[PDB]
Amino acid sequence: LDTPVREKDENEFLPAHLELIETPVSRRPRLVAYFIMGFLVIAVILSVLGQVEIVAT
Amino acid sequence: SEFLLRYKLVWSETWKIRKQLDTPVREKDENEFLPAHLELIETPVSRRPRLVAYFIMGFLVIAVILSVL
Amino acid sequence: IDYGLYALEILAQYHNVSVNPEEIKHRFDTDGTGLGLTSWLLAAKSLELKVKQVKKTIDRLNFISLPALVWREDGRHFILTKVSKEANRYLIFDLEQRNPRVLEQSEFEALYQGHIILIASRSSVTGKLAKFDFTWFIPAIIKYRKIFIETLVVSVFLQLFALITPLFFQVVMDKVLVHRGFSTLNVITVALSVVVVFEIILSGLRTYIFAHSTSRIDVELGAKLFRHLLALPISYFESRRVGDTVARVRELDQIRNFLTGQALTSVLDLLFSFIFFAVMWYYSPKLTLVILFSLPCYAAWSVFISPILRRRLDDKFSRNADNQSFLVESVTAINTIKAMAVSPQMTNIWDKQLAGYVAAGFKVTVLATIGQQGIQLIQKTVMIINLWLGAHLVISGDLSIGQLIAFNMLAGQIVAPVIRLAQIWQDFQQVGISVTRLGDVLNSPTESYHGKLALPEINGNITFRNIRFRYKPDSPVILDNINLSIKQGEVIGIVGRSGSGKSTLTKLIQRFYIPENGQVLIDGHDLALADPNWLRRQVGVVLQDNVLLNRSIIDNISLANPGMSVEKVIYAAKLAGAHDFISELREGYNTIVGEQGAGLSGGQRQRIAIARALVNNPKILIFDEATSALDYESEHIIMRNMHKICKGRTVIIIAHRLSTVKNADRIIVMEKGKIVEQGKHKELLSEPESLYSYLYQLQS
Amino acid sequence: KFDFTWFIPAIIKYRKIFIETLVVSVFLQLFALITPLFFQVVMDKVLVHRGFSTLNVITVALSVVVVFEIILSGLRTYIFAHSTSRIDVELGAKLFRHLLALPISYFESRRVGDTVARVRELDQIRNFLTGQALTSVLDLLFSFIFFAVMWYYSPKLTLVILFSLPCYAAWSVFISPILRRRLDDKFSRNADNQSFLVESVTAINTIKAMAVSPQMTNIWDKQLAGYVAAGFKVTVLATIGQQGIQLIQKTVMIINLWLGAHLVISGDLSIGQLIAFNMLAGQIVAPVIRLAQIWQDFQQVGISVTRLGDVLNSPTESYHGKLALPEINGNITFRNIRFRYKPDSPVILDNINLSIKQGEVIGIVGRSGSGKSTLTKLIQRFYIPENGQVLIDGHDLALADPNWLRRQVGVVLQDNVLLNRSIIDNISLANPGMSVEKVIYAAKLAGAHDFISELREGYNTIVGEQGAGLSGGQRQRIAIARALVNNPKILIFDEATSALDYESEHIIMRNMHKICKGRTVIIIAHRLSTVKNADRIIVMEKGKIVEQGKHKELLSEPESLYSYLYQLQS
Amino acid sequence: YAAWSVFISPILRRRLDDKFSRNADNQSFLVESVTAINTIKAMAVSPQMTNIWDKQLAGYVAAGFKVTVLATIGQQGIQLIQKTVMIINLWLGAHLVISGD
Amino acid sequence: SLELKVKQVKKTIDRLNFISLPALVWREDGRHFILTKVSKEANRYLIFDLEQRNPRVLEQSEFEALYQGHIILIASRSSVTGKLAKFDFTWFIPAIIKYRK
Amino acid sequence: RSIIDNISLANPGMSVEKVIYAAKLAGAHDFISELREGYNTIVGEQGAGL
Repeated sequence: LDTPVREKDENEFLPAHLELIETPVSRRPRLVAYFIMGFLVIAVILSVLGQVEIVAT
Repeated sequence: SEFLLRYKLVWSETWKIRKQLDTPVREKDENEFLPAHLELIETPVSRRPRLVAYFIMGFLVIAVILSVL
Repeated sequence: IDYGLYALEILAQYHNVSVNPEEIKHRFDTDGTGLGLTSWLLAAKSLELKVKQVKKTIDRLNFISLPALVWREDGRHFILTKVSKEANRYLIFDLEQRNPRVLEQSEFEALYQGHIILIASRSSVTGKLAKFDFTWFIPAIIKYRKIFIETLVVSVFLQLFALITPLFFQVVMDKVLVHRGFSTLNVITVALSVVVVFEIILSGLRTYIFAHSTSRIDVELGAKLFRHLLALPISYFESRRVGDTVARVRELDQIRNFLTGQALTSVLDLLFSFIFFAVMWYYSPKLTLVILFSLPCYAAWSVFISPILRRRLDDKFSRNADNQSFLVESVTAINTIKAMAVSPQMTNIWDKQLAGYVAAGFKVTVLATIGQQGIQLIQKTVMIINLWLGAHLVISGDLSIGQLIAFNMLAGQIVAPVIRLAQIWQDFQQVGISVTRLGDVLNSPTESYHGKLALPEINGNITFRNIRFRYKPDSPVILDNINLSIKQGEVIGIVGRSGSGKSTLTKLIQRFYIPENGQVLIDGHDLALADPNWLRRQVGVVLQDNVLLNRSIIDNISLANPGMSVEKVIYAAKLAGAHDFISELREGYNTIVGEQGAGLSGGQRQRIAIARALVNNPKILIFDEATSALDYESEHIIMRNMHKICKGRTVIIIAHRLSTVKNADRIIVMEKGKIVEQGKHKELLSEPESLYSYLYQLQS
Repeated sequence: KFDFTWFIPAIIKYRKIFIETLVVSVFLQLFALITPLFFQVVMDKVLVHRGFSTLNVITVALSVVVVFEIILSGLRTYIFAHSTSRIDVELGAKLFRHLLALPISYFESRRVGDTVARVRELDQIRNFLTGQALTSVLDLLFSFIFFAVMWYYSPKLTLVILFSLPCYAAWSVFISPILRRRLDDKFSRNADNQSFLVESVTAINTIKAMAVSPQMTNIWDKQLAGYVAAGFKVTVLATIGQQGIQLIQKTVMIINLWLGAHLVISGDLSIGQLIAFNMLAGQIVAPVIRLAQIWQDFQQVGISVTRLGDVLNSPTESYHGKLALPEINGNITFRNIRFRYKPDSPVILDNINLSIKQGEVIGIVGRSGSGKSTLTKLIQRFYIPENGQVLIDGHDLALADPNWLRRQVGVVLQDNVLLNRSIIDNISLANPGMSVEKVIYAAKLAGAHDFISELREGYNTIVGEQGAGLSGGQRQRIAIARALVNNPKILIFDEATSALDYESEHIIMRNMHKICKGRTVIIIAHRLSTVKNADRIIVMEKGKIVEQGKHKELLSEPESLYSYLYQLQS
Repeated sequence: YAAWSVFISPILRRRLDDKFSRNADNQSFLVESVTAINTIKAMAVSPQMTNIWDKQLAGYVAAGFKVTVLATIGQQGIQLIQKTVMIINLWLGAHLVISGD
Repeated sequence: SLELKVKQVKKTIDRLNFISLPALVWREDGRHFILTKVSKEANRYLIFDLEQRNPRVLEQSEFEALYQGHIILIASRSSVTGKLAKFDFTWFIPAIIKYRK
Repeated sequence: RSIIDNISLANPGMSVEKVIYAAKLAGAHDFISELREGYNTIVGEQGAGL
C-alpha cells in the first residue's frame, strides 16, 4: 500500500493501451457478483437456521 | 515533554508583561480610516454579537438556576 | 522497409478511405524501424477503420472476410486476398514483390504463424459539422457501460441496506424489550453485523471501481484534448493569451466530473427518495407530510445560498492567485528591488493585497457558516415538530415506539438528496458555461492536410517565382514580384531596411505564409503539394528569440528524437560553439536549464538553440536575425564558427546589420519588396550611389 | 527567533475574545448535553404516564435550547474567524517585511523555488488556523463532561467507548502517513504536468516550426498516466481510511446495542436512558472522528513552521548609521581602491584612482577580466573594498545610508528585469503617485514613447511575465526610462547598449546626447564604438588605469591599448 | 410517470438526431446518384456506389433499431408502473372491502 | 472618484492624537491646511500650508486658534475589480442592502 | 467532391502522382494549383464552382 507509482500502474493507464482496448472491463470483473451472492447465501442460511420465540398474551 | 514546560515559562514571563504591548483603544471612525492592513489588525470584533452571546449564556444560567430552586 | 505503411495504404485502398502515408509516418513512426503492431493498429484506428488481431487456424480462414493482414513477427508481412477450397490454393498479395501471387497449402502453412488481423470499415456522419457540446464526451463515457451498470447495482443494494437497518432497530425495540426474547436478539444482532460489514465492503468496492473507470476516462479525454490543442494552427495562438488557453484546457475536469459523478448520483437519488417517501408514507402520513413540507425550505435555502457563496469563493481564489503571483515575482526579482530602494512600495502593495485576500476569506467563511446554520435550523425545527407529533401518536395509537424510531432514522437519512438536486440544477448552468468556454479550443478547425505528393529527401535548391504577398487582403503589398533562385551549398545573405519584406522569407520557405501570387518551390517541387511536417523537419530555422524546454540540455538539443545517440549531440554543440560552457558546467549535458532564465545567459541559450537546429543534418539553414541581440562574445564565437557551420548546407542569413553578411556568396538587397541590387560584397560596395553603399555608410 | 512561539504574545494580545470563545464552546457542550436529557425524560415520563403538559413544556424548552445553540455556534465561528484573520494579517505583514530586508547573499546562494515554497508555507499556515483545525480540539477537551454523564448512566456500556477510542487513534496513526505520501506525490505530479502544459503553450510556435508534436504527445501521455495513477492510489487509500473508521464505529454500535438490550431487559437502565446514552456516544465519537486531520496537521505544521523560521532566522543587516547627508551632486571619486570577491580570491581591482566631475560623460572600456564590471556594484553599497574608500561629494559611502544612495543613483544593467504590471507602473515603480507628465518626459528621453504609442493599450499595456509582449530592445528602453524617471545626478550604463538589436540601439545612442544633459553618466561597455563621444575614455587592464583621454587623443597614439582594442573590434 | 418520461425523452431525442442525420445523408447520396446516373453508368463506378450505399443503409438501420429498442424499454417501464399501482390498489381494495366502508 | 475613502468627522484636539495622518482641516473660508505629524512631548503640529506651499511647524496655541473642530480623514481604498453587470431586477439588491435598517 | 476525388472518380484510391500527370496532360494543372485549396477544392453541385 505504501509503494510508489510503479511502471505497471503507469503502463495500465497509458492512452495508447486504453485506446486499443475496446469494450473494457473492471480490474476484477467478478468481485461485485461474488459478494452479492455471498450476502444472499448468508442471508438464506441465517433465515433457515435462525429461530424466533412465540409469545401468547 | 520539555516543549510544554518551555511554553509555560514563556507564557508566564510574557503574561507578567501583560498590558505593556496591547493596542491602544480607538473609536470606530478612527479605526476605519487606517492603512488597509492596520485597520484589519487593530479593529476589535464588535459589541453587538458579544452582547447576543452574553444574553444567551445569561438566559441559560438564570433558567438553570431558577429550575433547581 | 515499410510494409506496415504499404499494407495500411493498400487496405485503405480496398475500403475507399483517405490515407496520408507521410502523416502516418510522422505521427506513428516517430523513431523508425517500421511501425509495429500497436502503432499499426493505432494508425488504422486513426483512418476510421475497425481492426483487431485474432487467433485463427488454417481452417478458420474460410469463414473470415478478406482481405486480411497476416502480421509476421519477424518483419515481412503479406495480405491474404482470397482463400480457395476447390483447388486448395491461397491467393495472397505479396508486399515485397508488390504484386499478387498464388501459393499452396504447404506454403501458406509454413508462412502462417497463427495470427491474423481483421479489417472492416463503417460509415460516419460526425465530420466537423457538430458544434461543441456534451456530445464531445459521450463516445468516451458510454465505453464503460458495464462498469457504470455495476456501480448502479452496488448503489441500489447499498441503499436497500440503509433502508433495511431501521427495520432491524424497529424489531428490536418492539419485540425484544416488551417480550424477553434472548433469541430474536441474537438473530437480529447477527443480521445487523452481516448487513453492516457487507455495506462497508460494497461501498469500498463501488468507490474503487468507479475511481478506476473515471481515471481511465480522464486519461483518454486529456490525451485527445492535448492532441487537438497541438494540432491547431499558429494563427489561433497569435491572438489568444497563454493563461487563457491553459485555463480553458484545465476546465475539462469539471465537465468530466459533472458528466460522470453527478448525473448517476442524481438519477439514483431521485428514485431512492421516491422509495423512501413511499416507505415513510406507509409508516405515518402526518410526519411524512411534515417532512414533505420541509422539502421546499431546503431547496429554496440551497438555491439562494449557492450563487453568492460561489461568487465569494471565486473572488477569494482570484485574490489568492494574484497574491501568489506577486510573491513569486517579487522573490525572483530581489536583485532589482535591492539595487533600487523600492522596498517600502513593495511592502505597501503586499499589505494591500494581503488585507484584501484575508477579508475575502473571512467573508467566505462567514457566508458558509450562515448557510450551514440555516440548514441545521430547518432540520432542528422539523425534528421538534416530528417529536411532538410522534409523541402524541404513540400516546394515542397507530404508531408504536419502534415505528417512531425507525421513521426518525429514515427522515434523518433522506435529507441530503433533495439538497443535491437543488444544487445540480445550477451545477448544470455552471457546466454549460465551462463547455462554452472550452468550445473556444475544441471547436476551432484542426488545420489538417489532405493530398501531398510525398516528395523525396531535400537537398538545398530553393527558387522563388513571381512571389507576391500581403499580410491581409486589404493590407498593402509587401513583396511585389520577388524572383530569386538559390543553388545547393550557396551561403546567401539578405539585407534591407524596415518594411523591406526580408522578414517574411523565413515564413515563406516553411509553409506558415501562403503567397498571394506565384509559388515557392524546393527542388522544382511546388510547396503547395508537399507535406509541411515533412518540410519543417528538413529546414533549420534560428530566430533572435528562441524558446527552449525545461527538461535538460541533452533533451533540449535532442528534442527531435530522444532515442538517438549521444556523440551527435557533442558534434552539434561543437559546431555551434556551445560545447565549452556545457563542459564547464557541473552536470555537463545533463544540467537543468532552469525555469525561465536560471543559469544560462542569453547568448548561451542562443548557442543551445543553434546547436539544436544543427543537431540533425538540415540542408537549409535560415539565420533570421540570429545574431542581432547577442552580446559581443556570443556574436564573435558564432561568426567565427560560421565558416564550418555552413559546410554542405544552403544557409540564408537575414540580418539588418550589413557587417554580418560580408562573407556571403550573394548579398540580396531588398527595397519595398523588390530585389533592387544583388551580387558580392565589394562589387556592390564599389558603386558610390548604390543603396548597399548608402546603407553601409549610414550604419557605419 | 521564530518558532512555535511568537503566538503566545499574540494569544495574550487577544485574551478576552479567546476566553469568550472558550466559554461559548463550554456552553455549546452544555446545550448538546441538555437535548438528549430532554429526549430521555420525554421517553420515560410522557409515553409511560400520559403527560401532555410535560410534553408541551419540553417542546418549547427544547425549541429555545436548539435555537440558542444554533445562534451561539454561529457567533463562536464568527469570532474565531475574526481573530484568526487578524493573526494571519500580522503574520504576513511581518514575514514579507522581514524577507525584503535580507541581504542579497542570502538569495544568490539559494534557489528561488525553494524560497518561494518556504514563504508559501505561510498560506498553508493560514489554512491550518482558519479551518475546523482549532474548533475540534476544544470539543475534545470538553467531551469529558459527556464521558462523565455516560459513566453515570452505565459503567459497562461506556467502557466499550473508552476502549474504542484507542482503536480510532491507532488506526488513524497507521493510515495517515501513507495518505500523506500519496497526496504529496500526486501534488508534485500535478505541478509538473501544469508546468509542462504551460511551457508547451508558450512555445507553440517553436513546436510547429520543428516537427516535434509527436514527441510532445508522447511526453504528455506519460505525464498524464503517472498523475492519474497517483490520483487513483490517493483515492484508494482515502476510501480505505474512511471505511475502517466506519467499521469501527458500527462494530461499537452493535456491541453497545446488544449490551444495552440485555441491561434494559434485566435492569439498571430504562429505554430513554439507552437512547440518551447512544446519542451521547455519537456526540463524543464524532469529534474524535474529525480529529484525524488534526493528528495529521499538528505534525505537518511542525516542519512547516521550522522551515518558515529557517527563512526568518537570518540577520536583516538593518542600518543604524546616517549623517543626514544632503542631495548628491554628480562627482564620484575613487581613492586607492583594492577589491577581491572573497578573501581567498585574487585581486581584480588593484589601485585605481578616479575623479569624475559634474556633467561629465565618462566611458570605461577594456577586455575580459579587466575589472570594469565591479565598478557599478562598487558605486552602490554591494561590494566592500578591502583598501581605500569610495566617496560621493567627498562623503565616504561606508558611513552613509545605502538605501538613500541607491535612491540617488540610477543604473541600467544588461538584464533589466521588469515586474508583471503596466508600463507606467514599471516606469513609476519608485514613486507611484507621480504625475503622468514626468513619465511621458522620461519615456521621450529614453525614446520609448514612439513604440508605446503603437501598442494595444499604450501606457497601460501589461508587459507580461517579466516582459513577454515586448522585444528585448523595447524592454531595455523601458528600463532606461525607469532609470531616468527621477532626476538622478549619477547614471550608469553597465553594458546597457550591448546585448540589444538594431533600431533599438540606434535610438538609444541617438538620444544619448540629451539623456546626459545635467547628469554625471558612466558608460561601461565592451564595444569601443559606444564611448566615442565620451568626454574621458578610460582604458583599464587588470584593475589598472593604463591611460585616459579623448577619442582622438587616445587613438592618435599607435602604441596605446585603446588603438589595439579598436583594431580588434573593427 | 412524469419522472420516467422526463428521464427517457432526452436519450430518445439524441437517438432521433442521429437517425435524422443518417436519413439526410442517405437522401443526399440517393438524389446525387440518381441525378448523375449517366456518369455512374459511363464510368462504370457501380461497385463503389453500392459499397457506399451498403455502409449508409447499415448505419441508418442500426440507428433505427436503437431508437426502437429505447422506445420499447420506455413503454415497458410505463407498463410496470401501471401494473404495480394495479396490484397495490387490488390489495388495498380487498382490505377496504373486507372491513366494510 | 480617485478611489479614496474620505469622511468629515468631529474630532476634539485631545482625540486628535489617535487619527491617521495626513488629514485635511476644512474651514468655512477657503483657507484649508493639511495636518501632518502631530507631535507628542512637544505639543507641536507639522501642518502643510496650502497658501505658502511648504510645510511649516506650529505650536499648540496657534493650532488651537486655527482649528475649529472639524477634520477630514483620508484613507486609500482602491477597489480592484473590473466588470459591468447586466441591468435587471437584481440591481435593487445592493439598494436593499444599503437601505437595510 | 474535391478536384482530386472527381479526377480520380473512376478509382477513388489513386495516388497524387497520376492525378498530377493527368492534370498536366489535360492542361488543368495550372488553374487547379493557382487555387487556394489546390486539388482539394470542392466543386459544388454538378461542378457549379468551376
